[PDB]
Amino acid sequence: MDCGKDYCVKDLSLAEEGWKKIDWVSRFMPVLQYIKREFEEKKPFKGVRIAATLHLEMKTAFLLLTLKAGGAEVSAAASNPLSTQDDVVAALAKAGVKVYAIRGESREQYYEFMHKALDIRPNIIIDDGADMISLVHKERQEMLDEIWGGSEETTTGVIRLRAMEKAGILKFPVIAVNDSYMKYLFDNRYGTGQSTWDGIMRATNLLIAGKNVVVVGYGWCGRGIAMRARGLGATVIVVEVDPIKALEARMDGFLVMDMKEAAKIGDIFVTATGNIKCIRREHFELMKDGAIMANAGHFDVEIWKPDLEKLAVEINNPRPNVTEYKLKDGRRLYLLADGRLVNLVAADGHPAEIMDMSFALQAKAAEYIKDNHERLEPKVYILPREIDEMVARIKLESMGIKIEELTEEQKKYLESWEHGT
Amino acid sequence: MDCGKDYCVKDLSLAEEGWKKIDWVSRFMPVLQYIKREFEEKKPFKGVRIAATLHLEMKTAFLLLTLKAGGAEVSAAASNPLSTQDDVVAALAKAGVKVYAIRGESREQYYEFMHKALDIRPNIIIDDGADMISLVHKERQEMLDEIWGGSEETTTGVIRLRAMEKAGILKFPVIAVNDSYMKYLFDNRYGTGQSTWDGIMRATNLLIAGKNVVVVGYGWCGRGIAMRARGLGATVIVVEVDPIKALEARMDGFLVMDMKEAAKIGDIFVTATGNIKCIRREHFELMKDGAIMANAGHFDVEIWKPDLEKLAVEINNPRPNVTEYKLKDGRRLYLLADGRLVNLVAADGHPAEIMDMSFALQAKAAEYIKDNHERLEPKVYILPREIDEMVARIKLESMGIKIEELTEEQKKYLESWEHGT
Amino acid sequence: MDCGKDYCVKDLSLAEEGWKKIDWVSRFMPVLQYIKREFEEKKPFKGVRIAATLHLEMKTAFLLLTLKAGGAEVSAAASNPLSTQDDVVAALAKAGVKVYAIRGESREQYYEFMHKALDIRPNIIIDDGADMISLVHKERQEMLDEIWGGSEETTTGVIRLRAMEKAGILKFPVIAVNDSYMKYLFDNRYGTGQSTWDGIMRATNLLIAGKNVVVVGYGWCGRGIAMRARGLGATVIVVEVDPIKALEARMDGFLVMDMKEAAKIGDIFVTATGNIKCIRREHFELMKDGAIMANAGHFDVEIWKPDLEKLAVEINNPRPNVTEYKLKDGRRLYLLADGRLVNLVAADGHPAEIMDMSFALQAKAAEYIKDNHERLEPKVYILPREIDEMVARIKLESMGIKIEELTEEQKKYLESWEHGT
Amino acid sequence: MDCGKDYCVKDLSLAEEGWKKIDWVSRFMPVLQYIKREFEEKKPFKGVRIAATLHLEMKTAFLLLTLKAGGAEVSAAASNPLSTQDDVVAALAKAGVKVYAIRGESREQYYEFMHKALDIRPNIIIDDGADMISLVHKERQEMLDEIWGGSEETTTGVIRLRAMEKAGILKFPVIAVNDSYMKYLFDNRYGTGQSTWDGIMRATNLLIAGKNVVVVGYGWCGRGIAMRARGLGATVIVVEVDPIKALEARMDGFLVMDMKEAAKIGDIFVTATGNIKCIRREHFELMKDGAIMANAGHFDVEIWKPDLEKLAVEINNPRPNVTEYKLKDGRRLYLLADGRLVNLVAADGHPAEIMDMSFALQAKAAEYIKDNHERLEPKVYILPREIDEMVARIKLESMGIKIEELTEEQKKYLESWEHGT
Ligand SMILES: NC(=O)c1ccc[n+]([C@@H]2O[C@H](COP(=O)([O-])OP(=O)(O)OC[C@H]3O[C@@H](n4cnc5c(N)ncnc54)[C@H](O)[C@@H]3O)[C@@H](O)[C@H]2O)c1
Ligand SMILES: NC(=O)c1ccc[n+]([C@@H]2O[C@H](COP(=O)([O-])OP(=O)(O)OC[C@H]3O[C@@H](n4cnc5c(N)ncnc54)[C@H](O)[C@@H]3O)[C@@H](O)[C@H]2O)c1
Ligand SMILES: NC(=O)c1ccc[n+]([C@@H]2O[C@H](COP(=O)([O-])OP(=O)(O)OC[C@H]3O[C@@H](n4cnc5c(N)ncnc54)[C@H](O)[C@@H]3O)[C@@H](O)[C@H]2O)c1
Ligand SMILES: NC(=O)c1ccc[n+]([C@@H]2O[C@H](COP(=O)([O-])OP(=O)(O)OC[C@H]3O[C@@H](n4cnc5c(N)ncnc54)[C@H](O)[C@@H]3O)[C@@H](O)[C@H]2O)c1
Ligand SMILES: O=c1[nH]cnc2c1ncn2[C@@H]1O[C@H](CO)[C@@H](O)[C@H]1O
Ligand SMILES: O=c1[nH]cnc2c1ncn2[C@@H]1O[C@H](CO)[C@@H](O)[C@H]1O
Ligand SMILES: O=c1[nH]cnc2c1ncn2[C@@H]1O[C@H](CO)[C@@H](O)[C@H]1O
Ligand SMILES: O=c1[nH]cnc2c1ncn2[C@@H]1O[C@H](CO)[C@@H](O)[C@H]1O
Repeated sequence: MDCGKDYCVKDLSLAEEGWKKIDWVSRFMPVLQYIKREFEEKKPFKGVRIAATLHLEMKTAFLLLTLKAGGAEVSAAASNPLSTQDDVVAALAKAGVKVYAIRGESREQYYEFMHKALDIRPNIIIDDGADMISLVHKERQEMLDEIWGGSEETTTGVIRLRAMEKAGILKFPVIAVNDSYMKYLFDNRYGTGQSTWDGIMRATNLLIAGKNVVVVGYGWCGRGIAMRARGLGATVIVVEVDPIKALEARMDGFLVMDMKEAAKIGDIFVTATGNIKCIRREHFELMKDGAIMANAGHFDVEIWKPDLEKLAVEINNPRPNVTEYKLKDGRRLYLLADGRLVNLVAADGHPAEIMDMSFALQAKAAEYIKDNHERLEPKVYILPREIDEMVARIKLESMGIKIEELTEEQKKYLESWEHGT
Repeated sequence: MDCGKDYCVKDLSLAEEGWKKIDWVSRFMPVLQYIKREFEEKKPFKGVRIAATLHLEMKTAFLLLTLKAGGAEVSAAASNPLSTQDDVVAALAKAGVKVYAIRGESREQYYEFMHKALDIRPNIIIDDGADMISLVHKERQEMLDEIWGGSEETTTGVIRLRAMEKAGILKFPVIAVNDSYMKYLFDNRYGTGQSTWDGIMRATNLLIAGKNVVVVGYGWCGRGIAMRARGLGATVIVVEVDPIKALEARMDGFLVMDMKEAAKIGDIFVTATGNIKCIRREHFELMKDGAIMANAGHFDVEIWKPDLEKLAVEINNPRPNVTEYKLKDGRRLYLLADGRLVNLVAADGHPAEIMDMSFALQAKAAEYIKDNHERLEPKVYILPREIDEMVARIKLESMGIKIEELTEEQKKYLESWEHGT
Repeated sequence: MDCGKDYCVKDLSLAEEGWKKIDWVSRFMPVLQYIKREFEEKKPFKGVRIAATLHLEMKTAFLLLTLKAGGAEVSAAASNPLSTQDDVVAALAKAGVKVYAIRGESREQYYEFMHKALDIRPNIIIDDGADMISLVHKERQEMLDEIWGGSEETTTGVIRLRAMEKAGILKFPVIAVNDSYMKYLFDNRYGTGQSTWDGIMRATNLLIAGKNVVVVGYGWCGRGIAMRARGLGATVIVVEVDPIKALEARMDGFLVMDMKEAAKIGDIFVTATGNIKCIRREHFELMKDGAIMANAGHFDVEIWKPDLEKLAVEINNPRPNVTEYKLKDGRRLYLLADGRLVNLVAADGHPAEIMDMSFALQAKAAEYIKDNHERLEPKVYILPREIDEMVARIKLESMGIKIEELTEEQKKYLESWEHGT
Repeated sequence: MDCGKDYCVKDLSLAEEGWKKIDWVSRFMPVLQYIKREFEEKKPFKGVRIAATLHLEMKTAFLLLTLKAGGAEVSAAASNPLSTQDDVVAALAKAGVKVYAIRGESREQYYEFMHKALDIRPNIIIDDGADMISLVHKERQEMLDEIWGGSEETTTGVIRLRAMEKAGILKFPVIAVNDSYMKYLFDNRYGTGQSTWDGIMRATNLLIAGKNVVVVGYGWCGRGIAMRARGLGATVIVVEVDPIKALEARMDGFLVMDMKEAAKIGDIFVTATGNIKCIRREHFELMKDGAIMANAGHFDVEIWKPDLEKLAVEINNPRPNVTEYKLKDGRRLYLLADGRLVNLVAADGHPAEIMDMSFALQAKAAEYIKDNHERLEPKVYILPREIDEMVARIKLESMGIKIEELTEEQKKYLESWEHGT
């Protein structure tokens, strides 16, 4: 309703509560605070314009204000129509961030707002899922030479960007922030493990313990979801298409079976494949009455909703973020968060300390593009490992943890080859 | 304020949303559904009057409607001023339950409303914390002879009632529902373990993994909170006064230390003692900046608020359910949910499937008083174990689990002595 | 071969290695060391004669030498023909303990040696499984009036003694050492959890992780076996006849099914029921090729060997403590330790620190009978809880652990009833 | 000493018991059985000569017999003097494998025997630790041109060989078997995790629950040892020099601290660094009386023995595989297995099912060298991932596990970029 040239938000008067959310989580993001203190002294982004597509909650807002405190002019659009937190977005507009996002946006508004954030003519694109980078190449080619580079936050976006590189139609360098150690080993695994179950408990008020929990995919996200489910008392069943990862899951104490077999016995289904149609018609037909389904991957195509809609004679909404599909035989299957990332739609996303480390890497990626975009080709690059090591050492210092250091004798010993028995 | 002779609630128009919540959780309470079916067929509480003091959310409402469906006239009052959900109690008033409760109500309203609930002149009293049973004994002795018996839901209430029995002031029989196997082994341990971290994550959006979590008390709630804290990645420290339970915690993999030593290193403190002043001035003086404190016990006297108030130079409110106490040296200590039951005040309480089991026991305890009050004494009794076994068997059938049965040969072997080596 | 009036052992020349085993574990039994220091100063067992039936390994030997250091004259027979460690027993004979035990004893030698230990005419009988107490009543009635009392170490023996009491034919008081908190919460649960898997790994050199482990019984032993199996990476399936314990196992994250269903899928079967014929013919007929079976209960009647012998066309012994039953269709099923307690026959029994606490209670039980046998009836008694608390406090002191103490205000608060909201 | 031109073993009569052990573990090695079947049908190593340096127990023997069954002439030498099992190597000599190994052999015999194994003039060298590959390069250059290539089994050996490649002294290609997915993710983590505690329990008979377990190194072995220590009830502390891995350990629930601080509080220390002098004088000076030390790394230089010797006033041997170092103040520190690979020297090594996977990779690496040596360079290569996938798929079939397969639609989606929101 408060919609103009410089922003489009639901209600500017929600800003006071948004500021409190941003201030609260920033108390627990020491790595990004450390970087912000530097950005304020050196203003490395003076004159630089930055367009961002991220999940617009209070940790994201602190990243954007950090970039703004480094002197950047910043625009923002939502990365998912339903992950936007309206009060936080109101606070970003009052701060001078050109943010275009209303929670519950239509698909068309999603793209209209993404285009409005692009109007800033960014030198740097910060993206989560690669929609903005894809949109620039497909509908806004008039500004590619202005773009120094982009960065991509999540696995599904990195896969899209690499296919763009393979097809030769990527036109500027992108940093695969998702591919950094301090990202996928912590965000994808520990962050999703906690916040997926946070979201599922919040939407349902159901018991995890003594449930058959079916985790589809045992990559970084899935093994984190499986680890925390087990930690909450569930019997965990893992579905994989990779035989090495299936054996890993067995060795971790989990049942491994295929999707039809898992569909007969699961109580709670969570998808984390990054793929399309992992759960479709013939799986829904086998599910027990009252089964709960949730998706943790980036796009809502992992649980195939049109198959659910075709099976159902009634579609009801008994709770916020719970869609009920009632089948011909009377069975009711429940889909959480409309099949979209359950941690960000039913809850508050990853915890503050996790996003601290991811978004610290995003800030260093943006600084990396600024400094090196002339040396880079239109390809997908990974940040140098020294940036991972810097982030880890700042985190450990803020926890009061001191680790052993290699002695010079040890350094020589590991580089040598004559010291056998 | 919508308050007639029959009810007193915040806002009757909220009732539609309370019904949805009640309908939702009831789909996942099979044991109580099974009991509700029989109560509707046989009407065993026809002409019986029941007054309840419970935490007034969804699952409590389904219990109260189950009793009413069995013929009972039911009155209800809050067990904690801040656990009440205003939309659920609006639905209960519309349904004919004489409920007197407003979220946030004053202590004076808490007791005024408890008296209004008692105006029904009950035959059975269902209590959570033993205030209502204590109130009849202190201010409403004119209806003691009408009361068949009471039932107590929680560990703190059972302790009070056995102290009343030891003192000779208990005037009618009391069923200690908390002492049933199907209660304290499931509700107190598995329920509290999950819902305590539900509430803490909900209030703070902070990471549990890699935190020092201090759990005070290693009784049934304490070991549940510890089990799930560990399941979520935390390093757990247990503080106990019972030496056997301290050893149990060690063997279970936890650090054990006293409260001063734990105060210096904890990031998150959770009390589960049912005692007074477990965490007090000298502990607050030792905690790290940004320590987070939560109480899982029934009364908010475990973390001693007045000592935080005396220590503080400012008291701020950065989030819902987060009080900030700022000390002279700039440290900020955070108290969740005002030091009250964090699972019920910052979240939705125990999961539906847990309360299904607890409240099935409450329904049966009410039936047990109806059928046995004429041959019970003014003492504290425990439900016969056949009822625990019935609740467990109904729950197992609803899960599709079929267990082995003792053969006659095995029963005779277990009662013999001549079959050694 | 070295067999006389005062002892019967395999080889006296093994004593030097037995002494080393006894000295080693005694370094890690501080509670029994504490008690031994007292026994040496007060000699409370001067003139007292003690007959013991225990598993004759090096922790048991230290208990017996502790009793001897208190001035007791001590005899000993094995509690299982196959748990005796010949070198330890040689060391006991050189110390003056009248020990009659050879590893691999026949059933008849087992009883002939048990009778020889009885020839001491004991005032106190220390028993594990209740064979000696049963033998005295059935074949050695000429010495009952000399016997002050007995104590019983394990669950299966306590069940036998209580049936003896119910039949009115128990003739002296017995202490149910197994029923003490510091016994079944630690020995039965944590001790058996570790040492069962110790024994199974040692006999087989097989991988626990990624196996279907079927635990029969979820009492104290079974839940300890299940907990450690899961900790070693196994998928754990629990078989129970108690619906409450079955639900507990579900809530702990384990699969629960009946024995036929478990027999089709288990890779490793462990029995811990204390019952007869939990695994019999129609379970063996469903087992996968190469299934491994082990028993942790006291008697070898839990896995019904005669059904295995009838099914097999060849019975082979591919490894020590592995019996191979080859079936008509070519399947091979492996029974460990001849179906006898796998932790004590395939390995070294419970770890030293666990037996420290159990055998400390056994020493205090013997001292309890000495001091109170005149006040006691021919019944089964449990040690007073103060002895449990003493043992726990000595253990905690030896670990360097200090616990919180209740303040006087807290003591009053927990005994009060007027402090509600 | 039974030593001809063709073998040198302790005692040929032990062979019957070695065969039983070999036959036993082979029943549980399905992947290697599958490969053995093909090797016998196709005889791909006919006329090929193979020299191996491995830990000579049962599973190693089945690998060597598998190679021989494929037509190979096989020689073998010990990878560690104290990991050799004299009965197994007796069976290998009887079978025609030219094995030169005695348990406890001197360092001079270790190298003499390695030279005897090399007297076969091998075409393929299979190594564990890279001594044999290092020995050919330093003392036996007269057969470098006959050698097709070598394979390295372990992390320490791969480090040495890549240092030889970086220095230009490597003269023939080398397969880093340790770097295969089906190796380091299973062998190094799950295998070492189980067999390290197998060996420690076997040597000490002490309780793991409620101990402070210090794990030095959080690589693949270290995190396996930590995972299973926690699974057995211990409080685990990780010591690392890598800051990312330190953070991983925290998030996994473990305390992280440096080695001096961990030295003061550990009860059990386990090194898994592959480095030198991780635990040294100043740490021994800080440890508690009765601390137990064990090494899981390939060379016994992680716990620095000479510093214990200088600190000690007595060195005693209270148990097999337990050295006692008594210090001036009476403290006794215990070193297990002489500081060598505790799983192999104090127990039976990794479980059969783990070595099945590792040694299946060795068999295929030997086949890979046979088929590709004419187009490889003097470099360190990793086996193609198709072989890892083949090993994992054979293992899954033998477990009865059927996993889902990527549809063609899913493969095309994973390679597209236009399908966003
Ligand atoms: N906050 C969040 O919810 C969050 C955080 C990080 C990543 N993600 C999203 O999660 C998804 C994956 O994250 P990752 O980092 O785990 O990817 P990853 O590639 O490590 O794991 C993907 C796994 O899915 C498996 N898989 C693919 N199709 C499958 C199928 N049909 N059945 C079973 N298994 C299948 C693959 O074998 C692979 O192991 C992506 O969409 C990523 O964007 C979400
Ligand atoms: N939040 C919920 O929904 C929920 C659920 C069940 C019970 N409860 C409440 O939780 C509390 C405990 O329930 P329980 O069933 O665990 O009781 P319990 O007696 O099982 O456990 C209490 C433990 O606290 C220990 N303790 C007492 N004072 C202590 C101190 N000063 N320092 C350290 N340890 C101390 C005691 O030794 C005892 O082991 C009660 O108030 C009960 O009503 C709350
Ligand atoms: N060192 C050891 O190996 C060791 C240590 C302590 C006790 N024990 C022995 O272990 C056995 C039990 O020990 P406890 O203390 O666990 O007994 P417990 O009674 O706590 O557990 C016994 C369980 O077995 C279950 N059960 C009985 N028959 C069953 C059946 N047919 N199928 C499935 N479950 C069945 C019962 O429901 C009960 O829960 C006894 O024989 C005891 O002597 C051995
Ligand atoms: N016992 C077995 O059967 C077995 C099995 C596999 C590997 N290994 C041996 O175990 C060792 C490690 O194997 P990996 O595969 O774990 O190696 P790796 O490199 O995965 O892990 C080594 C870790 O040690 C850490 N580290 C190095 N020096 C350290 C120090 N001074 N203090 C603390 N941490 C330190 C490094 O940071 C690294 O993370 C190697 O020697 C390998 O050959 C033994
Ligand atoms: O609370 C959050 N704020 C911002 N980004 C988040 C939060 N939680 C997860 N992600 C990010 O969302 C991506 C999936 O689209 C993941 O890569 C994750 O890093
Ligand atoms: O969601 C809930 N509804 C009703 N009661 C609850 C819920 N969660 C916990 N308790 C109950 O509160 C008592 C402590 O005062 C506990 O006994 C528990 O059974
Ligand atoms: O190492 C040991 N020494 C002596 N007794 C033991 C050991 N391990 C277990 N038990 C005891 O054996 C009983 C079963 O018959 C159990 O009660 C246990 O306490
Ligand atoms: O039982 C075994 N037999 C043969 N090799 C083994 C066994 N257990 C571990 N290793 C191997 O020893 C190497 C360290 O030197 C590890 O790489 C591991 O694969």
